[PDB]
Amino acid sequence: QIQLVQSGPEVQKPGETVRISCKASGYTFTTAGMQWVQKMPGKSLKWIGWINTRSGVPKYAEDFKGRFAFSLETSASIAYLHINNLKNEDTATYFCAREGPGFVYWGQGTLVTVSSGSDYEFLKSWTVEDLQKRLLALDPMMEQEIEEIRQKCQSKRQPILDAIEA
Amino acid sequence: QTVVTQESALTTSPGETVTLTCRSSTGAVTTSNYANWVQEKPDHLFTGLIVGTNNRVPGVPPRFSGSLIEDKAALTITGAQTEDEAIYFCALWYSNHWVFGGGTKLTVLGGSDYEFLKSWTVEDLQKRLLALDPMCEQEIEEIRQKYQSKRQPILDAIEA
Amino acid sequence: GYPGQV
Repeated sequence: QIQLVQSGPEVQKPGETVRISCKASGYTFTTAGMQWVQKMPGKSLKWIGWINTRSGVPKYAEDFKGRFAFSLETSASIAYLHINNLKNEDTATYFCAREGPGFVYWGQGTLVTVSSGSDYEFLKSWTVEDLQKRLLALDPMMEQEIEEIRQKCQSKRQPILDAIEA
Repeated sequence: QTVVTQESALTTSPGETVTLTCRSSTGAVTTSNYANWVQEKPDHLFTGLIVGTNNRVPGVPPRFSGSLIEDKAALTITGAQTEDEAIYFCALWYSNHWVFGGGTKLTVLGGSDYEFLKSWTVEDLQKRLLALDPMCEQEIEEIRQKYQSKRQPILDAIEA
Repeated sequence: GYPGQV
């Protein structure tokens, strides 16, 4: 059983750096290349490049070369994607996928969210009381979204139980 | 400039054959484009189906097959199942880079009542049941990170 | 052929 397991969702500010991990198992790591793929929300997939896991040499797509870089920790069967100087448009789900030719086995995806730099530049002038009100008003919205996921989950679970028990 | 084009959406019925196609802006798709087909299901769960035009990835059901038909790459699902409802992407190799198509949303009619599950084996139902909780936890953790991102500039303003 | 590592 071949599995690629990526690090969990990550949040960073514009201008910061993120590292996405991809741990491979079930095959000899250095015998197949590792691709990296970007999927910005609601948009299609873009190939970032590959890394040859035997030679350690990367090959980049022209639009990603520069701020996107690949490295390895071969002894651990890990491939890394490094994104530096993060920009708003980098918010996306990133995937590793093993060769090949192309994209045979896929990691689960890592959602990288780049926070709003512009918001700090108007909020910096607010009082702590108005900032705290803003901060706390996000919590009911988050709690409502989570409660909705839990309900949809229950609605997917029940027909499976019904089928097991039929 | 190089564009890979797929049908945006199509619908079949369970048990029928359906074909999805993948067109290149450079002309005919050939074996030199090493056409791939991959499937996306919630929550951003990608499976590889076909690589190198017609090579089915181990463990994919044999009802999935890849070919070239006229000047396009094609994925044929011979006997589509209700759980094949998903988004299918093709990718083509153009000398020095991969380009993905925009994806085809395949609808398979009839599963809203979940009656199809009553025909499955116990082992396959148990596997589907056990996969649900981790998928739901992943979705919740992504909500939590969406809100950590929204909180970040506020916290920075508090901490300035 | 395909130049990736397969």
